[PDB]
Amino acid sequence: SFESKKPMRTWSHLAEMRKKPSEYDIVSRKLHYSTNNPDSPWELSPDSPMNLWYKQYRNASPLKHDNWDAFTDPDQLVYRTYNLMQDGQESYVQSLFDQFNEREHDQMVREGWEHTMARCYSPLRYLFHCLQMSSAYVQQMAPASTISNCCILQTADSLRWLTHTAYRTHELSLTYPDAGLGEHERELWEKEPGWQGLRELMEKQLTAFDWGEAFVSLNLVVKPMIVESIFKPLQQQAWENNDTLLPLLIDSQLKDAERHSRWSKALVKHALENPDNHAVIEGWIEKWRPLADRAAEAYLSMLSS
Amino acid sequence: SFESKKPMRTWSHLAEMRKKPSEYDIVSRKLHYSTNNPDSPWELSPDSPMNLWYKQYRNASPLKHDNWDAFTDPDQLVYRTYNLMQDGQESYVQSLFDQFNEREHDQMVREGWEHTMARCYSPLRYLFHCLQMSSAYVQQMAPASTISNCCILQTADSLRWLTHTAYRTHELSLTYPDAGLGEHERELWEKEPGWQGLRELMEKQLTAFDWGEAFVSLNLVVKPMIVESIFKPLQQQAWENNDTLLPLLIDSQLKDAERHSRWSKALVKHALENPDNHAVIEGWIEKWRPLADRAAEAYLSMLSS
Amino acid sequence: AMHPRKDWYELTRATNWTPSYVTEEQLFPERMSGHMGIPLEKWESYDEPYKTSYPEYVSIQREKDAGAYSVKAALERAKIYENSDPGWISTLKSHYGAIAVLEYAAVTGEGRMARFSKAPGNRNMATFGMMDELRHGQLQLFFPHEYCKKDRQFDWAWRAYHSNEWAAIAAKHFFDDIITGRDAISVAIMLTFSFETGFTNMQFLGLAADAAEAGDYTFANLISSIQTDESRHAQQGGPALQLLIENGKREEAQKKVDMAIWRAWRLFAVLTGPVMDYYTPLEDRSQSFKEFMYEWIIGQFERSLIDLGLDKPWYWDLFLKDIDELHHSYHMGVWYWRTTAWWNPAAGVTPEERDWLEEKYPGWNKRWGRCWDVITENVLNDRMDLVSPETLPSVCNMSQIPLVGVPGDDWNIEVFSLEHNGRLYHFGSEVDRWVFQQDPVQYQNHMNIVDRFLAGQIQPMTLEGALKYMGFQSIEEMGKDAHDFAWADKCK
Amino acid sequence: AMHPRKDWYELTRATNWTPSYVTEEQLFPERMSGHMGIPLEKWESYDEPYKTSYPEYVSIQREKDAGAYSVKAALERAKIYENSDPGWISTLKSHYGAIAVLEYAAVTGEGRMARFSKAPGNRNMATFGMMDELRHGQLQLFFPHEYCKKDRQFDWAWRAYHSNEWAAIAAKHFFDDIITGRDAISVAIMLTFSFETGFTNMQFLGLAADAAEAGDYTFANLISSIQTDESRHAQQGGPALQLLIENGKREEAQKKVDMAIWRAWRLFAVLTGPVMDYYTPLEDRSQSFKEFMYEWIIGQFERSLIDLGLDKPWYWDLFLKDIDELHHSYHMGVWYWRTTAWWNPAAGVTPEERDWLEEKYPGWNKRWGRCWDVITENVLNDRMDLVSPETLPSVCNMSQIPLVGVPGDDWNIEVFSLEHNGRLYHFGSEVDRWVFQQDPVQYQNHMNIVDRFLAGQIQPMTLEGALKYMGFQSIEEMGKDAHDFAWADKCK
Amino acid sequence: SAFPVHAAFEKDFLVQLVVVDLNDSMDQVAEKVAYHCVNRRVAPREGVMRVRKHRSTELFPRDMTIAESGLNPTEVIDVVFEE
Amino acid sequence: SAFPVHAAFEKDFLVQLVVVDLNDSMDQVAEKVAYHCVNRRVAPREGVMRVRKHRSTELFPRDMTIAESGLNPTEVIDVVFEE
Amino acid sequence: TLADQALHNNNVGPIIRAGDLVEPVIETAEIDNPGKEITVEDRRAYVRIAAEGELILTRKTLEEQLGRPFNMQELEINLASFAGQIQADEDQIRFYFDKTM
Amino acid sequence: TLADQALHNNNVGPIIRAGDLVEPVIETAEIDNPGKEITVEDRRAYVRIAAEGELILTRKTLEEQLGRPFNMQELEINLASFAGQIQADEDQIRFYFDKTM
Ligand SMILES: [Fe+3]
Ligand SMILES: [Fe+3]
Ligand SMILES: [Fe+3]
Ligand SMILES: [Fe+3]
Repeated sequence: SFESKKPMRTWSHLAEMRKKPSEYDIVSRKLHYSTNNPDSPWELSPDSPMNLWYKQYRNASPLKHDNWDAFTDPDQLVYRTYNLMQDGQESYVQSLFDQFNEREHDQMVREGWEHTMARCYSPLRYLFHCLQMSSAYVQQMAPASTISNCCILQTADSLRWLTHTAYRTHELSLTYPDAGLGEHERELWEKEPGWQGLRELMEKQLTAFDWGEAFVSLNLVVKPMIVESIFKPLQQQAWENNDTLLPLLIDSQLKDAERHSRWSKALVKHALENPDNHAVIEGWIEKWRPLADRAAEAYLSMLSS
Repeated sequence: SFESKKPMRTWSHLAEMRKKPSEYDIVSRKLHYSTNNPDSPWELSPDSPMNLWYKQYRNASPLKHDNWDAFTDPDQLVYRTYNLMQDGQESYVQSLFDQFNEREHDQMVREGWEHTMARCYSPLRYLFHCLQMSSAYVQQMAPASTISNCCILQTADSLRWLTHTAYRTHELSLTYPDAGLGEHERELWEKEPGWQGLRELMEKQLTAFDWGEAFVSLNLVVKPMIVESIFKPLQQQAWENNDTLLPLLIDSQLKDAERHSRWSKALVKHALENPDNHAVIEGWIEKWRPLADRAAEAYLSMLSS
Repeated sequence: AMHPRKDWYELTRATNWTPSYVTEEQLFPERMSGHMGIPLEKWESYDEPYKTSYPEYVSIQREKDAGAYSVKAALERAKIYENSDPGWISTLKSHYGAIAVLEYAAVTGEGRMARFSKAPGNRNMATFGMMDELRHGQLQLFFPHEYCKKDRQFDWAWRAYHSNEWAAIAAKHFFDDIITGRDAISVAIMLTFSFETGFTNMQFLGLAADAAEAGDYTFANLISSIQTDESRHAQQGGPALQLLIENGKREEAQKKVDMAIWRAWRLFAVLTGPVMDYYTPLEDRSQSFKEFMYEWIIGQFERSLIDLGLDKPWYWDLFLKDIDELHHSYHMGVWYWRTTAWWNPAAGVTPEERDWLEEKYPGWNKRWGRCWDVITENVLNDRMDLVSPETLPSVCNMSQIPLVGVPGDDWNIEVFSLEHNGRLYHFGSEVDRWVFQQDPVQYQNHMNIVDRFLAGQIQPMTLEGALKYMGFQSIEEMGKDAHDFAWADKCK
Repeated sequence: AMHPRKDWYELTRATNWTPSYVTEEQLFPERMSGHMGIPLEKWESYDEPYKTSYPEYVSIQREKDAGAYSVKAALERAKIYENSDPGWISTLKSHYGAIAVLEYAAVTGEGRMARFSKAPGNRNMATFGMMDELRHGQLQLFFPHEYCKKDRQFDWAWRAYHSNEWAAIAAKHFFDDIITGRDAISVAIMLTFSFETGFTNMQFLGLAADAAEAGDYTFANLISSIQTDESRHAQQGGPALQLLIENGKREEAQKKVDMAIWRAWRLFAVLTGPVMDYYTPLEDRSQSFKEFMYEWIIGQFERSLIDLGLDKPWYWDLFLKDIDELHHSYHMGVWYWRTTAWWNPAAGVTPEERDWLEEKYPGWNKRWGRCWDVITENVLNDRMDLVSPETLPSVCNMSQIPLVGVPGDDWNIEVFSLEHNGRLYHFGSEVDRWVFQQDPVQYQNHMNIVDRFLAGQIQPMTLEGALKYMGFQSIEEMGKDAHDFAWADKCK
Repeated sequence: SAFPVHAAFEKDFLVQLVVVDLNDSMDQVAEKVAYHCVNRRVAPREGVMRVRKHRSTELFPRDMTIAESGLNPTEVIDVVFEE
Repeated sequence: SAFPVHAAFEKDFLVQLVVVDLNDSMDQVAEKVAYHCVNRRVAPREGVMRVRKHRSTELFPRDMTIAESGLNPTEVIDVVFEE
Repeated sequence: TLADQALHNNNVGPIIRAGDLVEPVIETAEIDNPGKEITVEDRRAYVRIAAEGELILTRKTLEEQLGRPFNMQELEINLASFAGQIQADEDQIRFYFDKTM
Repeated sequence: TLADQALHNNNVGPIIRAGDLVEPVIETAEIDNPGKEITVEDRRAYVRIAAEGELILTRKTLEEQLGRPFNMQELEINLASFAGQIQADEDQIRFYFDKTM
């Protein structure tokens, strides 16, 4: 029998909130319907290939929680506010490019710095694209839309960094046409020893298909390692070589990185509400840390030589 | 007798354009009705005080042209596009303030630079406010709306610079509380010898009530002098004293200044279509140049000591 | 990190100094500044209550315009021009013509303060005020522009202020008096306080409500957005007034407010009165003109005037009575002389409208109804010669508006005359004559349109000659009945 | 100075490398990537024709949303909900329910490409594609939200995809098949090319035209803005298709397009067909559903398909005939079983509407008109029991939509059946059965709603049991006639 | 002899410019004002039309001319009905 | 003996689920299908209702039962009129 | 005398133009002014919101009721007019009268 | 056969949604494509603009017809769909077919 019920002030799933649903709540929460039916994530044959993939790599993950949808981005970003924020930051970066170019900044760098950039900076486009691809993977596998949304924005941020790197590689090559800038990055990513630790780490991370292990390895191991052992040391080196643009550029990128850290730590906190998860997360961290450390070491020694 | 006539595609005064009227044309052209009746600029008693003022200081100006309304801002700025442009530039400046503050930039300046800032930078708020007041005067007296519009935007730019200066004076005083920052600028503007040339120049310029002489003295003499003898030397001094923020800030301000130069040169060109004007403009320049030069000299020697 | 505005705001207005190379009076001449002898140091206590700063201003004003233009663009195909009642279209025509280029003139009022005000805070807020009015003038030229191709009367959005059309002369006499024709402090008091905190709400918000009821959101959205700027820059008058009162200039301040309110009232009742009670379709009339007056002028503005320490104007009772009567006669005058207007006045006197009029103004039918009965009969009987004038109305030497009274059963009309320097002037009220007497040099040699007609300046000295003088350029431009008299079909 | 995009664009997509620490096939597994054995180096020639870059994207998308939200805000008081024809309101309810959470699912289609596409340019454009679909899902949850307080049926904007309501199962079966349930290259071809360059124009632009005629500019403005993103990210399919053809995979590519177009057609004719030819008030019907089909699908999409080097699908003649017939029967099925829908279907069969139907589909009255005659009679005679079903329609094992035909004078209906692994399946067309045969493991063990009903999964096994299974939560949520049958008053 | 006056007619809503003649009688004045009023905005009625200085109480004798009235050009007059 | 079939009725627009009985005759089948069709979407008419496998040409004998027909559950049948 | 009674009020508060700020401001007025009756007059193009003598709107409450990040200065986008004198800072806006009529 | 004739076209060009770009784009299509007949179908919510085989829109012409500064990338704000393949750069956008039906 069907009762009469009044209109609700918000979605049925939010109607029990005490607080007035925010823009973020209204547009972000509980959107993955593919988690509703354990036997059939997607509305197809229960054993269709993508159904088997999700049952194995999402549903069966050792990282477990009875309410992933309750996760909340501490920054509560939606598409609209992300673009407002990033238009501000990217507009500022583009203005730095413009003004520093007017002042012929690149001609004033210390002798040979173009060679260090060509070796240690421009091939970063491969690394950042790996982070982009990987962020996209976590997005599609994550068991809650509020989690996936952080991953979408993270994927876009990775492309942002990739684009910064592409623009600056080309620009630098205009002042320094004989350093391989824009020409040899692929060879360096494939063959140069300083890049081999990073490339091995990403190739393997990109084949960690469990959503939980993908998340932990990408965001808790790889990305913090890139902050401490790549971004920061590059700023230090730039200072010593009279590159005053790169430190400012990296500071903008570091804002994105710190935001990724914020949602990541927020998810961990939500995940630790289940005691079993502590061991699951530590084990993945322990498993991936060696490769990360080796990646950082190879990179730093290539940088300091 | 009244004929029938068809609707026009634009304002009656623009209907004879060959080119399709732009946004700029539609919203900027031929808006001062106070130039229509030579005997009565304003719809009052012909000899009302403000009518006498305009007849004397606008209509009777020695700077003459039979079609001032034909003047065109080379940048064709309207309110809407000015705000789009300046939100970009000011947003970038505000982001520089924010990031440089994070890096504690001000602690890293060369020993004693705070004293040079306190003496030669912070009192600039008086000078920029003088430019603001003066720009406002030319706005209200100019014989064409397209001229007045350039003056309105110029007035707002002057306030922009004033505000930059106020913000940075306060900020600097937080790191350097014992330099008089935010406390003694008025005394310095009134009593310090290095400011006396500037203050005498502005007090006199602000009492040049003829619209033509106001324009020439402000935009052709004073403002270019501020660019060459104040803005640029400050950047040079900042570089030698490890102030990397000020040069970037001044570069943004210099964009505004160069824009003021652009419309100013455009008006001169329009004015020179009347041969008589060459002598009128030169004579005003010659009349005001001495005071400008003396202002610059006093300032530069205060700066280099 | 950034520092909060409260921590650095003071330095933005720390801009007063002691002149040495010219005198204070030379830098701030009384005729342009209006400081009334109050020394510089005393003005440094002026504290603008609605602050902004440059970075916030450009950021926020960018957002205001983004929305104004977006809504206009999205609604281009709404058929407002084709589907609206003709009286609504006339409301748009009259609004844009009376307002667009006037907004641009208001830039000079704000510029007068930005240069000649002795208050540092005033000079900065007036700089933002200059910008706001630039915005308003540009919006209200841009918005009607697309309609030029549809109707030459929309050309008046640009042309009105360049003409000698009578209503345009009435607007210019008033606004050149309070905006562009007086010293900085008079502007602050007469324009920002007296006009911009009371009367403009009538036209930009009262009218917005009607526009929303009429389903014209491009227009409602525009004018309400414009009024958000006004709410900020109009707050320059209050502090100036308080400062004047604290420095012993209460009397002078009170005189300025008294004069500005009355002049605003007379003019704004010739435009907004007819719009609200006649042009706007009956079902779109949110409130009557009088009701809006009591909300915005008596209820809001008056109370604010009292809170700042001033008194009700001496003419208060005269004003209240006027609100019951003036605009009904102004409407009749504008409609009967419709051919001299650049919009098409709606008569607004169908029976259903007359029932509303009677409710809103008990007695209306035994007064103005008497004239409309005669007019209606002439129309019904196709005697159109009697529905058009063959002479000129007599015109106030202050307001520049026809001299009117109450017609019908309790007929009452009064002209207040004055000899001055061997000339005879006539005024439509005691207050209007008083205004003239407060500052004769402002007004004494001005000639109203009818003085010009009698002095031989309008050739030929005929109704057609006056129309060409008023700047009309084709037969289509001249006002006619909004509905081509179709309204008579409901008076059978 | 800045350097032009053309000068640095290549480096943004110079992101392919040769894997060493895992194999290429491990990095790009065929089940997720769908590269069909084509090596990495061959994919480096993929050239996306509608490019953008990060700085431009955030700048421009900020402007798109500023306008979408501004228009919504300015029109809040337009009375759309109260003043619109109920059939228009149902159009909104059905649109938002069928689309909002599906847009969010499309993010995963784009993510599949962003990670698993071997083309560097594809992976970047899909990153912007991910963002676009996030935008679309968020807009189309935010926009209907305010109506929750007015009508529980708007709760379905969020709830539809979380339910087992039959139409929602039909949408999910189709979209999980082309968006979320296949490898990156199948997505590129089946979603970005096949679905997003043809069919979505029907719902987001064809419908926008109707919405504009209906005076709902908040909605028209929204969906047309959304489609500007689609026009960019949908351009990922073309290059992928050309690359497949150049590497000898024409046959496989053609099979993917053939399958996607048909599946899209069946589903989109159950939603958009009834909206365009029945729910939308007669005077707001810009063009008929068939006319829009010929504009957008035959005229635009087909021609584009041919330009890229593919052939008309083998079923082309079957498709053309279907356009004349399918949706009229889908509409009848949705209306007669209206209680199972989360919107209120309008019958749309008043005489004036039937004249339009006859013009647009000669013969209509001698076919579907026959059923509507019987229905209309029952209503006129207050026999409502005969206007509601007491059993279930038989349902296609592919499309998940009732099995239908042409009723009336030249009755023709056909079911296409299939035994497979000891099970009997039924399909509504030859093509639908063919689709199943192209990839049985995708479909073989799926049970349609009626299979579930017969297998005891729906308890109680009654029409009320099925309604609760379908996720309805109150009496108000279930569909009824949009006008409460008021339309019968015009059939006298 | 062209003589401009401003005239308010009984029961009308405004004052208008009416150009009369220096040698017109008050009866002829009343007539010229009435032309622009009666049957336009004012209903016709029985009675005698009289002329008086604006809001004055003393009426002008019906046969008196403009020249004999002492009225100056551009002064205001009322046209009212004998009571 | 509950026996589900999918049935298309002559001149209707769809196929529906009708649950008949294993021991129903073709005449009783026709009746149960007709319940969900005639007077709902299909106009009543004179004549004899016959049952046949979907789009088959051979009709089922009127007295034959479901069990004797060889029909399996969930198969499709048409209900048409003798011609 | 309708005018005296119209004049003898102490109503203060924002006039909010039609748009997304109307309901959040009404709600905010109610929350941030406990023990004050909030009156609302709806004119479609704008809403007149008032209390007696004083009306506060805090940024924090307004952000909460609006449902998105909000800076006090932004209210100007939608504040079409107001009754009372105004006192505004980064944390709130206060509408108030000095006198009591 | 209405469908064959519908299929056998070579129409290319932008579909511009309702807004400030409609008329400027129509005008621009006419100017930048001399000797091509430009066809316009008005559906109120959008306008379908086409020519045979190829249709160019240059940034320079569009800026001129729009009356305000304009960057080619911005067309995306109003380009709701398009017929033909697309080739876009900082200077113009070209709609075109490879084949001739
Ligand atoms: Fe204004
Ligand atoms: Fe203003
Ligand atoms: Fe989408
Ligand atoms: Fe899409």
